[PDB]
Amino acid sequence: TENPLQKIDAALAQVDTLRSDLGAVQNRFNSAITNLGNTVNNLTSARSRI
Amino acid sequence: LADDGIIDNAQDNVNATLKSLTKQYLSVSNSIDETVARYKAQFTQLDTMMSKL
Repeated sequence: TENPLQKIDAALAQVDTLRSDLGAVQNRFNSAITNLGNTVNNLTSARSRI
Repeated sequence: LADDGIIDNAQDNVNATLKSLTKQYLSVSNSIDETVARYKAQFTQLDTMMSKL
């Protein structure tokens, strides 16, 4: 199997897309965590206020 | 290390986020103070009405 340059390009593209997926998952659970924290603090503020 | 750097923007966003959270903490603190004031006023009312009885 010749033409290793395109395979190196594919490998670096794989590295880049793994980085992109890692960041996507990172911000995904960051959004989930901030949403659940907002829910928790809103619930406790409503319970203490009333 | 410059302003455009990822670390400097990171710490700028960190301080902005913690200042917004400090504003939220102030809001929660004043709500806590008002609720505690109400509860303590009613507790003093309970103490007075138990002293009368």
